[PDB]
Amino acid sequence: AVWNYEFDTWSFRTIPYAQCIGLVDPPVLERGPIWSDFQEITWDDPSIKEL
Amino acid sequence: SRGSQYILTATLSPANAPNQNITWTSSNPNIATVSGTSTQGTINALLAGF
Amino acid sequence: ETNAVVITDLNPLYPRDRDYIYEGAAQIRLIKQTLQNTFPNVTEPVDIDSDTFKIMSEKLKFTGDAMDVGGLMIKNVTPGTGDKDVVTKGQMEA
Amino acid sequence: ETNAVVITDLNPLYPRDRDYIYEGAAQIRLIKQTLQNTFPNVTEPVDIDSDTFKIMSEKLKFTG
Repeated sequence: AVWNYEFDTWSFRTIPYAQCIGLVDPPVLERGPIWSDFQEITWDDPSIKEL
Repeated sequence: SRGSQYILTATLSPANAPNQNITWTSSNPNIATVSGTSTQGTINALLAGF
Repeated sequence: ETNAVVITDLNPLYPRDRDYIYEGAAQIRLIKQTLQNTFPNVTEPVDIDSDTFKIMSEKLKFTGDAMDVGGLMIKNVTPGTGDKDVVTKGQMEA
Repeated sequence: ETNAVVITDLNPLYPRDRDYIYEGAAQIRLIKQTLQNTFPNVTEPVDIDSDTFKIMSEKLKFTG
């Protein structure tokens, strides 16, 4: 049940079975990658498509 | 391939080394040249030749 | 990746959909340098011509004889061809 | 530092491959916009006929 403390409104949503939660920086592939980093990656989405 | 230059990394055995420096060498540098530090950045000139 | 600098130099299918992604920058750079060197004089406005937009893509031929004779008007300025009136007056005057 | 702003004239060495990934579809859109603006009317511009410009290099000298 999410509440916005800037406009005082209530809303709900679903989460993927969270035992915990926190904030952290993402992996290098999502922390800002570089063209000359995908030296081993190819267009055959080797287990990575959501980019 | 032609023009493509892939970057190579050299991780020294010890986690750290003071006053360390690398001077990359390759026989007949006319085919390619590399230097600096652990980061190589190999450049390719021809389409064949090991 | 090709080592050419001009058009019609690399198969669009050369990436294979399997090549490594680190070559994309080299492909974009190649494309840009090709577009730059194939039209180095394009600096004025776009100046769209599209080859007359209608038919000149095939009719514009010059192999052993020219065609599409110009339909210019009179050349009272910059006297060139022998305009009929002028030559007639000159001949009748002598 | 943002180098993804170019029109009618591009630069091949500005991308500086060792750069963030935002450089990409942005440059592709730029190339497409430049190509469209330069010639926004294209069906089949085949007015070359196997490099006729070489023998027909008389376009710049309309005197002779």
